[PDB]
Amino acid sequence: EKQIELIAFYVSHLPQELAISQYAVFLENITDPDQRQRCLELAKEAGLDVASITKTVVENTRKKDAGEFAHHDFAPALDSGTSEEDRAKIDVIDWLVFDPAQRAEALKQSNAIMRKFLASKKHEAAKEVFAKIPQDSIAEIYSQWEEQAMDSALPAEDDNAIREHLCIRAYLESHEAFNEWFKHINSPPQKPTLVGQASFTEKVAHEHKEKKYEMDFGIWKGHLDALTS
Amino acid sequence: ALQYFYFLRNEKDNQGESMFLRCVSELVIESREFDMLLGKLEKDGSRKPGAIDKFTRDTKTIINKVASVAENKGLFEEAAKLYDLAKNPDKVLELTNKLLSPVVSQISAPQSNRERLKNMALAIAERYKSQGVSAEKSINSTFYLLLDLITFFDEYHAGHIDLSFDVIERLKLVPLSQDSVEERVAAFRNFSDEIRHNLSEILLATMNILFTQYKRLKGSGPTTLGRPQRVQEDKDSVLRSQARALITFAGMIPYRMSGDTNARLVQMEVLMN
Amino acid sequence: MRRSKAEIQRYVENAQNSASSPREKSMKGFLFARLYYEAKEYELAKRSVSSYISVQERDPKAHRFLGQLFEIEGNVEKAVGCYKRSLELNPTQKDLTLRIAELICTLNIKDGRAEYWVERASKLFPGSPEIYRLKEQLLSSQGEAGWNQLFDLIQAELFARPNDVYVNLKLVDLFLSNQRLEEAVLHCLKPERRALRTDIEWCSCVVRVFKEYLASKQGQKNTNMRMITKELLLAQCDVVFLTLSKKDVQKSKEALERFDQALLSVKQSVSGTDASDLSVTFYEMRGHYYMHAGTLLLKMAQSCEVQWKALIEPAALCYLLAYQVPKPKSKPVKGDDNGQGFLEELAFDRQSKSGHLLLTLSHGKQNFISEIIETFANQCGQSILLKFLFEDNLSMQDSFMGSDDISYVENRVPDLSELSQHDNGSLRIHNGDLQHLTWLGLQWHFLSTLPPLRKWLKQIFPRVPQETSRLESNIPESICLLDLEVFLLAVVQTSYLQLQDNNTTADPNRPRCLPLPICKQLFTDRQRSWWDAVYSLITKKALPGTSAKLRSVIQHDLTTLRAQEKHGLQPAVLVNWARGLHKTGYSLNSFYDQKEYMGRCVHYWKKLLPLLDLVKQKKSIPEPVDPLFKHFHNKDIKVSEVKDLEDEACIAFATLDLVDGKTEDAIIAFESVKNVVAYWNLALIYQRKAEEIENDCLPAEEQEEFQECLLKCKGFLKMICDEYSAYPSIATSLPVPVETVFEMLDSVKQSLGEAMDDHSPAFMENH
Amino acid sequence: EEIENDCLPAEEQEEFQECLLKCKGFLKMICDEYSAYPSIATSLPVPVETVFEMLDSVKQSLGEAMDDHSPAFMENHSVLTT
Repeated sequence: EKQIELIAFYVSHLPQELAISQYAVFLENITDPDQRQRCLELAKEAGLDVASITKTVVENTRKKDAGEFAHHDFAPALDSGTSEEDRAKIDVIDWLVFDPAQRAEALKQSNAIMRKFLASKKHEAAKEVFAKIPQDSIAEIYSQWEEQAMDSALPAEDDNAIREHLCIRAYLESHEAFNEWFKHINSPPQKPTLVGQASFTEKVAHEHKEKKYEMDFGIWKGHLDALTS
Repeated sequence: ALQYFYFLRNEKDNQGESMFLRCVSELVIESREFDMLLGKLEKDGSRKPGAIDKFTRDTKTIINKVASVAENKGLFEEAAKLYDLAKNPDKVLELTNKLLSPVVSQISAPQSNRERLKNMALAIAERYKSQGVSAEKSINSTFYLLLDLITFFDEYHAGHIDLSFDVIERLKLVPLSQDSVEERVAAFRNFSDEIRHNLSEILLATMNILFTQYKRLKGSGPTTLGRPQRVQEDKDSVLRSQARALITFAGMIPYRMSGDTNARLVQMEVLMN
Repeated sequence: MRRSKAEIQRYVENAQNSASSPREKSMKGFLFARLYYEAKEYELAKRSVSSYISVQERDPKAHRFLGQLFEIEGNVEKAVGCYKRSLELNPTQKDLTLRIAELICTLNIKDGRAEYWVERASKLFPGSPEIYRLKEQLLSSQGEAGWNQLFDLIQAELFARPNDVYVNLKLVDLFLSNQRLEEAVLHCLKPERRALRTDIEWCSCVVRVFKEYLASKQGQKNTNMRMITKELLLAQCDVVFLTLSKKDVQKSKEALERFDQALLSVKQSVSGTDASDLSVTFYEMRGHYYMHAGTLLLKMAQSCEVQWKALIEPAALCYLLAYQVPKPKSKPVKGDDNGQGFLEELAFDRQSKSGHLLLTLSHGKQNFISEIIETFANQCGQSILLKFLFEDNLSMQDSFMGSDDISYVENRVPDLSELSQHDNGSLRIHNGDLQHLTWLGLQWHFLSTLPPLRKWLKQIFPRVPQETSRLESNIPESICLLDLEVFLLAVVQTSYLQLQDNNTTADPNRPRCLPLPICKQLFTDRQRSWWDAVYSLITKKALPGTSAKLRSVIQHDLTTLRAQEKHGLQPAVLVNWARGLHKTGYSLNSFYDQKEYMGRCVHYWKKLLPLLDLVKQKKSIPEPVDPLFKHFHNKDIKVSEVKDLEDEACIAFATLDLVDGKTEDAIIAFESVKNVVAYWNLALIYQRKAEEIENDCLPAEEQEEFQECLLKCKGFLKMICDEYSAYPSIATSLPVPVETVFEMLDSVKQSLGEAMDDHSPAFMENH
Repeated sequence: EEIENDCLPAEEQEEFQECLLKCKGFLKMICDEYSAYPSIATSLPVPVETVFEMLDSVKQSLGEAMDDHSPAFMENHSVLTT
């Protein structure tokens, strides 16, 4: 019968296990930001843990997908495109990021799907997701951890996420430096290449090109030396 | 159906197209039958005066619009048969290329029915081109290119390496040497979107074949286990030439793709270097 | 912290729980330092955070807290070190490197680490005011060798982004430090600063720089000095306007003192303030001061104070003197055009505003001259005239600069053509300001005059949108002037209704329409956003990437406005559309324009009729989900003008039928209905047909048809006069006054040849 | 405490010190009223131990040797932290 304003007020009467297991499938098919925020407000008013519901949704989707080549670089057989589960993995992030409260688990799942993409060869999607997500993720994580006033039960998940994010950022910076260097090699190497000089305007254009090449070479060497250091 | 269409056609246009056209399009896409209503087909014949054709004209344009609507919706074999009945080699080859382009990216081994569908579509297109006037010059060039590419793809997927190597050498379209990079770049400017997009998979298959050949050459002994040192040196020199031509092409073409593809390109370049 | 019974109980409980091992306290040192910092205790907080760092060096939160504590205390070097340690641990903040660079530059460091962090910040974050500030503070610590690099950097930054108030201020400061007053003056007089010369702080800084330059180089008479003086006077007038727009006697006195100081500084350098262009500049300053004094008087009279009925005469005399004195329209020496353009724009704006306000206060024509003459006569009249010319200056009156000089007030009235030209000139720099168009429409409706919407739209969009009546194939690029005119008329009518509903406690002696600076956005921002998007898509001032979605949204909005495929408006706004279309159509004498207007009318009515069928049973008003206007006055539930609405719908139907070739059904519906608009349109059509027939030959059948049409037109005018004399609702629902109708009836009777009083008399309308 | 929870420059630190001085003056007035006649502990629902703990917390939050505002009272029946 649909009507999302009547499901949360009746799910709470069910046992917690079955209620969560069914709210998972209920929220798996939810679109539109207005309807999403309406369901969020309804769940918050009824007293349902929609955050853990979405976390269990993501966990069930990952368990059904059974990962992608585990966490090891496994090259596909012959010629093939992307995996069929990558679309769902990249689409489930919308409802996960729609609730900014569980930043720790959000970054944990982001690192998990990043390892899955690195194993299944998806550096482009990895770069797009990294550009979409901010860089102060671990910063906000430890800020929330120190603001929640609960340092007695401090595990190692924060440090693991810090190390994972640092390694991912380093690998992405290395890859971007490599492709920028290759594109600069494909382009003229900022050297005075003889292309035919026999007039005043020709020599003026050649001098201007040499000056621009020197400036571009200086900027390239500077930023590449910084990144490589 | 025709009795109702005779009354539906009396209404003029209303907010784009016509209600009669929309109704007949919905009916034909829900029925999927035209061997007696629009025209029978032996294998690639023309159109026949069907029931609706014996009362209304503009049948060619009607069939073309119906096939275009079916292609925009998501129909392939029936739209191809309809265009073959309406006699339109340009549109036939266009839809053939549009349906074979996304399958080139994935595998081509006999595992489902898409490969059989593309094979029968290619056979129908080639027999239509043989019996009658084909498409334009660029369209026929792209058709031959895609035929050779899928041939090399299936030859590589079947497990053979020497066959793929000799067909890719006889194609006479990959960068051979430095003096050939110029004409390769000159011909690249007259390609198409699909011809520029499938280059990724083409280079991937080429680098896979080249790496397999290099691994076999390294496993084979220089002085023992066959393959004399002179043959090894000749193979190394031809690999040097092929890599230099390919890297010059990829460096002086006005088109860039992705970091992974670029890294693999340079990897094969230095492997053969 | 907080120490109470249960508080100290929980404290000692936690202390006993963490006393099992020193590692428990070592790991709870974070909360320990938190409670410390809550209860000050900087030394204890630092000790606890140092213990926490020694326990888990891989925790950037402790390092950040220690850096914050050091910055709060005063150890800037220790805070910089802690922030650098946190950054080396992990990039916890993008602005962290910028803050580190700024702090190290304040501490004056330039050996290795400082330059490295500055370069890292410049490579990470792009060109920004903070980046430029830290780079300048780093380069200023090296001396002249660093000063040259700072000059090169600021030159590159100015070449990159020339429109930057902070960059301009820093360049002015650098010029003042290097004692380059001429360079600072040139940078301030650059033509790229005319668009930025608007903020109060920037204008005051420019005024101070000009005053310092004049005090330093007093004793020279040059064209550059004259231009500097003119620009300083313009900036002084601008800051005086900005300070007197409010109601602050202290700000008024401060502005007066600033103007006096500027005049004293000018008299020390430039010999007087009257020359080739100096006289025109002084006249413009006096006119602007008079206009602003009149505007302030009107505002203080509208704001319901202690004097609002007798202050309308001094303001009128001040406006008359401001109109009599010359205004900046054509400078004799064309050289300072960069500021002359903005000066002419502001002069046109203030002239249009003052004219509209005076005409709205006088209700039609300036009838205050009769009362002025009747009041001014003997010695008491002369004294009152002098006091009105000198305005009022007591304890709360703000009119220090409003004192008129030696002159006399001449009787004059503004011109409608001049007002239209001023509005067209203002729209060019407004770029289609919806608030300005709304204020102009409100003033025109208060003055009871047809607003030049065609000229307004032609001046707003340089592409000149043509007039079309499309019904199929919605195209966003093929914009029609009819939809824009309909939207403008609807907005104007809604704002007029809102003003009439809000002016319940207002006096008739006060200005009905609010001035421009206080009447901004009388509706919903959605309409302004839609108008801005339309203007951008027309003038190609959007983005080619989002041009597709912009065109799609514009086409959807145009379809929703035309109401031919998607509907969801309001009956009130549809009635406003119909009324505006009728007022814009029946006021002129055209052919195809009237046909397109009637087509738009019937296209609106064909969807308004189902909406009107719901408001007759006293049900719910069909309001959309998106509030387009203020939902407090557009409630259609009263059965009052529903008969007139049905009559107008029948008129539109009959006109569409006559256009489609159904004259019999059209005349049948016209004779069945009883509305003055029907007979007016019939008379217009009959006159057009008679003219088109007389343009050719006149056979017997054509002459008989012309006589029958003239008789029908005479009868239609007679019944129009009867309906007008019946109930006063015709005077409101008729876009054409009865005087023109009676004149046309008399002309038709004279052309026919009749003169008796049995049907349409001579010196009266009815019988 | 809510103000001190955030970063405080010179003006905010001086206003925090002024608020602490006002609270200390209120507590000193309460202590003087309690010492003038031994009936505050019986009148108020909380004993004098709560007031003593409040005064101790205020003296601890005032600081130790870095307060920008010098006190103008004497610690009665309590310890001296600042």
